[PDB]
Amino acid sequence: GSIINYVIENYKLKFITPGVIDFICTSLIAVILTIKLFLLINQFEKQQIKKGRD
Amino acid sequence: AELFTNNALNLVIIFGSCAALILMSFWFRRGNRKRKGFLFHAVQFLIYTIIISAVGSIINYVIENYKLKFITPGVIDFICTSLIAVILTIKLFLLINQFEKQQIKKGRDITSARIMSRIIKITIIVVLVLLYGEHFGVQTASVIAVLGAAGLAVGLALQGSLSNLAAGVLLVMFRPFRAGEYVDLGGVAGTVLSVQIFSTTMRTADGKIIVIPNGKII
Amino acid sequence: ITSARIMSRIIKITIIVVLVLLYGEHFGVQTASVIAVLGAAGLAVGLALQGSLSNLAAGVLLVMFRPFRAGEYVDLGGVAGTVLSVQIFSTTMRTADGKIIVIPNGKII
Ligand SMILES: CCCCCCCCCCCC
Ligand SMILES: CCCCCCCCCCCC
Ligand SMILES: CCCCCCCCCCCC
Ligand SMILES: CCCCCCCCCCCC
Ligand SMILES: CCCCCCCCCCCC
Ligand SMILES: CCCCCCCCCCCC
Repeated sequence: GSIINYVIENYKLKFITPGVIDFICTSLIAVILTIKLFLLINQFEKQQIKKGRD
Repeated sequence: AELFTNNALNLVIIFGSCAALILMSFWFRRGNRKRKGFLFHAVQFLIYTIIISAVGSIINYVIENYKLKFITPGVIDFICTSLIAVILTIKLFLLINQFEKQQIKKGRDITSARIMSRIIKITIIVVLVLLYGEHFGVQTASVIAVLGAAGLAVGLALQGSLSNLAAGVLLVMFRPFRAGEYVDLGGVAGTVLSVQIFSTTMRTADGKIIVIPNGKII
Repeated sequence: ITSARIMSRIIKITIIVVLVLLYGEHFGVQTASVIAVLGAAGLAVGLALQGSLSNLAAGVLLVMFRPFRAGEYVDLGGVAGTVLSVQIFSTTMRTADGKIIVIPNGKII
């Protein structure tokens, strides 16, 4: 993502602004954090139900 | 001339943002396959704000371009963020009012639901000033200290209810007793009818209902 | 008149205190020692108002969750009687003897 950021530092011709890319790059990874982190909690709940908990 | 070379990306989202609203807006008109809730409303507000940011700031850049117009950059930025804040209040008040209507329908008393709505209105307004304390009006060190003192006072007042909530969570997780089990919770004995968030209801052998806060039980 | 006069004075004092907060820097001066002393005063006031805030929260809870309603015989910790009304800070019950008892909501909760 920052490789493309540097690619842009290079070809400034593209109207693409550095700020948006940095905002998107870190924003995208955050989303994966939620989706990835929610799965484990849901998986943990499934095991808890299996163990015998109400 | 030499300014459209930077607006191209901005116009891309503007057109996409404008089309995004139509797709989601017409979906609500055409029934509701997914749960309505407040998630869709937040997206609507979240998509609407981008248009203001995209095109409000699009016009901001338009001005960075034609400085001829006496229009000053500061006012536009103040108006752009100020306008979106107003939509936040109008949009956010509707859901709370809608929630109150459902509560009345469910069976809750008018005063029971009316009091609940007022509590949300006061808390929502307090949060709104926090998010726009600097932009709107002013926020000084004395103001911050007084607001922190008020928050501390509120937190100290709500100590009992939070303690009861924590005790109820613990009683739900660890089960020293269950609904239908004779128990003696500190001088009171009776069949347990139900464990709730703040208190549990037991029916003594005599036949009377007793409600005990969860914190005292724990 | 004294009931309303006292209420007006309380608003005057609080409104003035807020006015200096909003113009402490522009008008006069606002130093770090001044900020610390004002924060200490606010903390003292908040600690003093702990009981009233607790009663308010308890009353809100009693209004939301209804362990009892106006006209229901109850026993709120050693006192029993028909419940006449639940208010913000306290509720009024009338014992079977015929006397009125007022109990703070926090103690009830
Ligand atoms: C440079 C920013 C200074 C902010 C000062 C905040 C002071 C908060 C005092 C809180 C007292 C309870
Ligand atoms: C009706 C009362 C609503 C709650 C008001 C709380 C005020 C706290 C002031 C603390 C000052 C340090
Ligand atoms: C000073 C404000 C403190 C507010 C604390 C709120 C805690 C809410 C816990 C969840 C309740 C269901
Ligand atoms: C309002 C606070 C709710 C959470 C209370 C603490 C629960 C901790 C459980 C720990 C189990 C190992
Ligand atoms: C640069 C701003 C410094 C502000 C310092 C505030 C100190 C507050 C102390 C509060 C003690 C209770
Ligand atoms: C002065 C404080 C008023 C609010 C008291 C807390 C009410 C929490 C209700 C939570 C219901 C789930």
